Amino acid sequence: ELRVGLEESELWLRFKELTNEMIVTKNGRRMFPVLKVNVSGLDPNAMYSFLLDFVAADNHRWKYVNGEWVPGGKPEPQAPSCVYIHPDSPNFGAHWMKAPVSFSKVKLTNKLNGGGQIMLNSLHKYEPRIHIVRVGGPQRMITSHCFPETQFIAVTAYQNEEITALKIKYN
Ligand SMILES: CCC(=O)Nc1nc(C)cs1
Repeated sequence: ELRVGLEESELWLRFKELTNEMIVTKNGRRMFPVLKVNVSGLDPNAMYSFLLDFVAADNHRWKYVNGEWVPGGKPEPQAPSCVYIHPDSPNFGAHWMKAPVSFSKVKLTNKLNGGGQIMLNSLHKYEPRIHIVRVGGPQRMITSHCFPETQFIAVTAYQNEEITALKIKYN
């Protein structure tokens, strides 16, 4: 059985208990914390690609109102985000299982852009999600996994200074 675990959940949970925020920019900003995933149970000899996308956790616009994030009352449907390919892809199971799979090079943007960068909507809440795609073999297979601990709101600047302080403390 394929097992997927979040590395450094301790730390992600401190961010989550404050409501996490991630900066987006026109050129694209790397994430802190970085999503790092522990994977066991792959076929060491099989070929896999690791994909990352961001699910819109709800259909609302969020605003920081007197020190608290509060959703709007005008939901719209959220078009799915684009998919980031881990740059190690494609690779052997052995490769993926020998150390945490670290998405350190994904950049989050607010503007339709060349590529690589993943466009999010500012002030929407997102739940990171990976797809593990068995490639090249006879049977294509996909295993997906969400990381609730890693939820955040996309922001053009930090609103909650407690988030600002944690980001600096741990970076
Ligand atoms: C799952 C398919 C896959 O790995 N796609 C890739 N495309 C590029 C360009 C690198 S890996």
